[PDB]
Amino acid sequence: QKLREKQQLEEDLKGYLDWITQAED
Amino acid sequence: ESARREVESQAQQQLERAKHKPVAFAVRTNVSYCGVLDEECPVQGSGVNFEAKDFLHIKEKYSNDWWIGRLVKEGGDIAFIPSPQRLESIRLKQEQKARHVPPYDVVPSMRPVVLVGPSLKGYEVTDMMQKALFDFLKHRFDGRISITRVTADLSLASIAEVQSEIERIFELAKSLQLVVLDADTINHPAQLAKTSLAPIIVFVKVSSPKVLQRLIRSRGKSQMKHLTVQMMAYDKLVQCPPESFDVILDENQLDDACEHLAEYLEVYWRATH
Repeated sequence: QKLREKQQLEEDLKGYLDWITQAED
Repeated sequence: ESARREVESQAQQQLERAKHKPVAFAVRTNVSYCGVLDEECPVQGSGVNFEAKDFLHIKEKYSNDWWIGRLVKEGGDIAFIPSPQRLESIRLKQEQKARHVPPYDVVPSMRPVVLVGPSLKGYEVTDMMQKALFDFLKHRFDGRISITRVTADLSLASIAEVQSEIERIFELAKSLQLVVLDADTINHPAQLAKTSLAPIIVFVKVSSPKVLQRLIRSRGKSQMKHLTVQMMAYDKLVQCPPESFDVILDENQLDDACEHLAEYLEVYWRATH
């Protein structure tokens, strides 16, 4: 439930992971 | 009198000639002062005004009671600044009317940029997320920035290496270039709060604990073991007051977090130049 939290988690995770992968360069 | 109109006139000629002199040193104030009221100011209306915890760039010395410098904020006009001496006078002439910590802390001419969070340094998530920002800065401010590592425990400001690093930071900031420190032992604002470095604390703040937890999982079993100390470090930073940090990188996109930090450092650069 609270499909907005789920959406938020997907958005933050994706962004922060890319942030991390960018440093892996 | 006549000899008074020459002094004031010349005092004012020293004030303008100093307008383009080098920044000798800087101070963080520990008290407020309303120079517009200070009658003894060498030049009526040229007294600086500041609240506590403000920064001042001292250009030169006028007399034992007055220095010449300016507030470190855009549109900071050069002015006469009361010395600790004169401030002590004022502090006592307001003491008698009611029926030791210095007014100033000498700090680096450019406040050291230091990163904290989202969690503990030494672990992949925090180390990499901060590494990405250091690389961005190395690029965006190339030509006027210095990014260096500090392995010595600055929060102590071995005690010899620490002193040597403090001095190195002062030297780096002397040229008014941006100074960014990759200090391994600083994971919380309070660890530098009682030093005289007056750093620009930049909090890399991950939105939620659930997210940070999953970022850690993305790193593998090895990192996941130290899951508990990274989450606690995160809780401590998050439980901190806003005023505890100078910049709070809130955005989940690296480039947005980078633009945020850059806008801030660009305002700082204008303020110090």
